[PDB]
Amino acid sequence: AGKKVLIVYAHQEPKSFNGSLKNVAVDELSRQGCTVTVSDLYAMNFEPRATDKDITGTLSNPEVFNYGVETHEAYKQRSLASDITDEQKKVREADLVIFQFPLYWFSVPAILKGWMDRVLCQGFAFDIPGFYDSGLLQGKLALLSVTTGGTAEMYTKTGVNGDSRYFLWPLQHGTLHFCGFKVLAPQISFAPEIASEEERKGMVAAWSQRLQTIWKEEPIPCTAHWHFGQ
Amino acid sequence: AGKKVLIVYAHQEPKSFNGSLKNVAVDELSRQGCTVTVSDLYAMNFEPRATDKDITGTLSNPEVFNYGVETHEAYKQRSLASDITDEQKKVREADLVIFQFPLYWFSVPAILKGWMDRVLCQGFAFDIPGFYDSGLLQGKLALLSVTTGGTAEMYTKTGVNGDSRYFLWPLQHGTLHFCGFKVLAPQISFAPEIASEEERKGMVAAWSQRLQTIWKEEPIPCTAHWHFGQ
Ligand SMILES: Cc1cc2nc3c(=O)[nH]c(=O)nc-3n(C[C@H](O)[C@H](O)[C@H](O)COP(=O)(O)OP(=O)(O)OC[C@H]3O[C@@H](n4cnc5c(N)ncnc54)[C@H](O)[C@@H]3O)c2cc1C
Ligand SMILES: Cc1cc2nc3c(=O)[nH]c(=O)nc-3n(C[C@H](O)[C@H](O)[C@H](O)COP(=O)(O)OP(=O)(O)OC[C@H]3O[C@@H](n4cnc5c(N)ncnc54)[C@H](O)[C@@H]3O)c2cc1C
Ligand SMILES: COc1ccc2[nH]cc(CCNC(C)=O)c2c1
Ligand SMILES: COc1ccc2[nH]cc(CCNC(C)=O)c2c1
Ligand SMILES: [Zn+2]
Ligand SMILES: [Zn+2]
Repeated sequence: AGKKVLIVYAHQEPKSFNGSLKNVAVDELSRQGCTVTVSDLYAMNFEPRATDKDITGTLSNPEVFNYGVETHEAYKQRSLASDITDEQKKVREADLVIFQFPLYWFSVPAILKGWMDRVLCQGFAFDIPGFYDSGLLQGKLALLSVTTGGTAEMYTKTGVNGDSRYFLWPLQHGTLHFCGFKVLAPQISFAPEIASEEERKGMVAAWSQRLQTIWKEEPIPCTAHWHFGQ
Repeated sequence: AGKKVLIVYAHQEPKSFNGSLKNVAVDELSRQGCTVTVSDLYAMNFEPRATDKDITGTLSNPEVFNYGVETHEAYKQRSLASDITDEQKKVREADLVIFQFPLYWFSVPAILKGWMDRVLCQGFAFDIPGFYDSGLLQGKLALLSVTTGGTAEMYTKTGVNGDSRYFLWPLQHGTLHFCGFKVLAPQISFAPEIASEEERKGMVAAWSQRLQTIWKEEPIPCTAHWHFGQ
């Protein structure tokens, strides 16, 4: 038995609604007997910028810096910065990776975009021919637990923001599926700032309730059809 | 001429293809007599993280930190960190804002995502109400000049990556249109790393050539249909 879960958390305030969702996930998964690790990006002051400091020692081409090539070579030569490799070890061992974050401009907050940019490097998360279905992190599950400022109605086909699946494409398909992750249906907690205490306590309970059978869930068919089709 | 242009540039290497696209933009707009400013994010070591350090005055709610609320109030009070206000001044004066960057996970590099998260704050870029066609940056034009690793064929409805327009949604609609920007058609320079010299020079000249008549262009209809069709 036993499963390992990594929660990559991106919120500045422990008392926030995101903080409560993160804490409920830790509590429930821990109660189930799961091995749980949390990467609290803001508390770690995680570096988001992709720079040459991500490679220790000497570059393979110090004349013209190419981040993708340098990190690919550094990964193979075990020469990546320790913050990056500390994260890859957590991801390598994880059976499920949960990303907990507030939607920032239809996407992840920059600190979490930086985690994706620097941690999921070529050789570790993908390569030729390991991508999408054959991505290097195949066999692992991933799930986006997002909170929004806009209401559910706003995120409908005819709402101003359009369908939620529209902004999910770059994250779910372009990133998670690309690295070989089987993607579980997103958990979207719509406009918690607006909601009442009851509705709030209700979205948290739904999440805690869903986590009870998380290992029984089937991955979504990560296709353009799923995100855009009828 | 008679126009102000801000180029927000996100690439670590001056000698890169992105660097050349940024340089030809400066050269061509400068030749036209336009006023040009470049925010070279990596050279500026631009801070991507949205933290409480972005507000220098008394917080409105020091018990529970809410970045959106605190930055909205700090904007009105003029207590935002100076790096944010320096960027807001550049955007305020610009008639056209060009974003020059390599696609990272179907989106902008984290350093540029941080610029969007921190610079486009409530009160400055939008207000509630006061977004989309009523956004605060209405009247201004925006354009994404993106480079990719994947080829144009990969970026089609039947390609592995799906149509390129799918990944532009969060950026063009969720961010730029949301703030009131008119969005000009994206400049996408496909897979310059695997292209031949003839092809690269060609992509650079195509961009330079396009800039010659940029002021005569009409914005795209930034809608779900334009992005997803059907
Ligand atoms: C830079 C930036 C860009 C943004 N862009 C977007 C965007 O693209 N689209 C969009 O829709 N939104 C956007 N937003 C809004 C953002 O997504 C929401 O503000 C965020 O998701 C709200 O989540 P939170 O955890 O911060 O809420 P909080 O304010 O922390 O919490 C909401 C309420 O829940 C209470 N609460 C906390 N825990 C519990 C609990 N266990 N039970 C009951 N109540 C609890 C809190 O105390 C509070 O009153 C953006 C915000 C910023 C700052
Ligand atoms: C973290 C990360 C995530 C990524 N995710 C994605 C993704 O989601 N999807 C995707 O498609 N790609 C992705 N990529 C790939 C990335 O988008 C490309 O590597 C990038 O767009 C290439 O641009 P460049 O400026 O770095 O090219 P360069 O490495 O500079 O290559 C272009 C070539 O052109 C030459 N050149 C420069 N200027 C000129 C000139 N004036 N005339 C002629 N030739 C010139 C250069 O010397 C070089 O050999 C990712 C890369 C990283 C590092
Ligand atoms: C090096 O870093 C990355 C990271 C994530 C990525 N997604 C897609 C690409 C490029 C794909 N290129 C080709 C020619 O197949 C990519 C590169
Ligand atoms: C969709 O774009 C954004 C961008 C920055 C934002 N800050 C706060 C909010 C939530 C307020 N209501 C809306 C319009 O969702 C927000 C939304
Ligand atoms: Zn997919
Ligand atoms: Zn739009």
